[PDB]
Order: sequence, then structure tokens, then C-alpha cells
Amino acid sequence: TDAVLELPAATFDLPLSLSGGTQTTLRAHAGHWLVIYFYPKDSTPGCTTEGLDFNALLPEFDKAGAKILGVSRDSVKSHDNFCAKQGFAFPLVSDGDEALCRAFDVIKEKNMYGKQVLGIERSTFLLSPEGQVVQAWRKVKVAGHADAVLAALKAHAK
Ligand code: NA
Ligand code: NA
Repeated sequence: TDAVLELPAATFDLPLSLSGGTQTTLRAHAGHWLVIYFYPKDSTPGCTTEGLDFNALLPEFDKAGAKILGVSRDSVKSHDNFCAKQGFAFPLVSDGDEALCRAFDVIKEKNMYGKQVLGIERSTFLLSPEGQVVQAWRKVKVAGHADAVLAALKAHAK
């Protein structure tokens, strides 16, 4: 009833490669809130702005017991470089095969250049302590976004 998106059961057990060389899974986050923000490319203006905005709010996400994960299909090394340069204190998922992206249906098509072009659409989701996707933002506008996600999380966590 409260889910806005249904994920395949296997999604929760996908090994997610993180910046720093470890893996996580969504099921491993059971018992706490998780913010998952998908972005199209490491180290670009919009995606850097978004990451820095989430980073600045970590203490507020901590207050709510929540963890954050950023996701793109860039490599672990790209992610390590992005995290180190920007000072991010949360992990980035290297979803190189787009398995996590497809589960959340963030790979979108656009008819451009006389082609059918597929790419990551900037999107964010709130995953409850029991693994339900309870809020989604798609075609995300970076300005104000992390603030809006925090506000929604606080409203839900009650
Ligand atoms: Na960078
Ligand atoms: Na969770």
C-alpha cells in the first residue's frame, strides 16, 4: 500500500560495488532509512552540485538514522576520484552494468539524433527500514533537491 515502486526481489540481493572497494546490498540496510540518488555522470557540474548538497546535509540525515548512496554507472576508480576531490563522506555505487538503475527504472529513452538514446535520468528514492520504496523523484532538478529529500524523509520517519 505505501510503496510507490515495486522492485524485483533479486534487487535487494544485488552486490553493489562501492567507492572505497567494498560492496553493499539493499537488504544489508534493513532497519534504517536509505536515500538512493541516481545521477548521470561523475564530476560534471550538475552532478557535483547534487553530491555536495547531499554531503552538506549528512548530519541531518544522521539525525534521522538514514544513510545515503549515490549511484551512477561510472567505475569504482572514477567514483574514488570524485569522492576524494569533493570530500564526500557517503558512498557511491558503481552500477557499471546498470542492474540497480534498471530495477528503479531510471534508464530512460529519448528520440534524439535520429536514434533511440538510452541514459540515466537523475532520480531519487526513499527506502524504508523494511525495504519499501515510499517516495520517488524523477527528472530531478538539482537546485533545492537534497533539501526537499531531507524534508520528505523527516516527514516519513515519523
Ligand atoms: Na571531481
Ligand atoms: Na532500508
